Amino acid sequence: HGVCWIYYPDGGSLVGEVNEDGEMTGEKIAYVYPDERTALYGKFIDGEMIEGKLATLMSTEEGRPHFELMPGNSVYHFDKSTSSCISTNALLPDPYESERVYVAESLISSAGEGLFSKVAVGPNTVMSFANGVRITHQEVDSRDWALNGNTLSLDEETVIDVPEPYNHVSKYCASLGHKANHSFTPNCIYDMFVHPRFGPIKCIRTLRAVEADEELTVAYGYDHSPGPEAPEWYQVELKAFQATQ
Amino acid sequence: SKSKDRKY
Ligand SMILES: Nc1ncnc2c1ncn2[C@@H]1O[C@H](CSCC[C@H](N)C(=O)O)[C@@H](O)[C@H]1O
Ligand SMILES: [Co+2]
Ligand SMILES: [Co+2]
Ligand SMILES: [Co+2]
Repeated sequence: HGVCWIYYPDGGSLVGEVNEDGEMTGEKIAYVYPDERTALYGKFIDGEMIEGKLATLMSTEEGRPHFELMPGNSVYHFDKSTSSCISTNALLPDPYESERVYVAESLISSAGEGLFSKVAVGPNTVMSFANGVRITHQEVDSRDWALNGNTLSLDEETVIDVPEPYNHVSKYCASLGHKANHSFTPNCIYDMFVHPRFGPIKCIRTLRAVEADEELTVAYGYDHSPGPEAPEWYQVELKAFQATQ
Repeated sequence: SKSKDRKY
């Protein structure tokens, strides 16, 4: 008759009445995003989202969440990428991310598109998700920088990539974290994230308060002394950065 | 490595 909440270190959670084995299995289980307000509510099996409908957590009473479903028939399911498939719904945006960021021309000279905040937020705020296909460090390291513009290390075994043509928002917009540009004085960091649709990925989290329409940047963190193993635009920027220092 | 954010 009790309700359990299981928080990941990133601040998202699963919440529901667990079954006899103590598992998050039922028709009224929910994933709640780190705002503690946006939720995906519905059928889960042992914590895996089978059919989560978009909802708002309106209140909690005696620990029990009370949700209101959002209009539309916005449904989501566990859909972890493979080495060759990025998403079964590449054009279906994440509903939490879509309230917080948008893509526009970067303010950084010659840097293409960038990722911007839609609203003012405080420090430590998860803004965007970095999802992609899952490939090995051997594949990435053994190949040309021209092909490695979007590669993000996930852990010691996996690199997340957004290969052509999925680097265009008209072909892939389920997540947008690959759109953040590099800065040596960034306002955001990459952090681990466990996502109910994307699985184990990284997110973009603010280090400080950010205003609406501010460009979000992260330090790409290439090895500076393996000179730097990095693209030339970064090597140039590193020298300039080191100079002002 | 030719990827972002590796733990060295
Ligand atoms: N500080 C910086 N200076 C110049 N180019 C940058 C940069 N940070 C990122 N980039 C560019 O962005 C690429 C990484 S993906 C970042 C989003 C990209 N600007 C896009 O339009 O899809 C890099 O290959 C480089 O082209
Ligand atoms: Co569908
Ligand atoms: Co486009
Ligand atoms: Co270059």
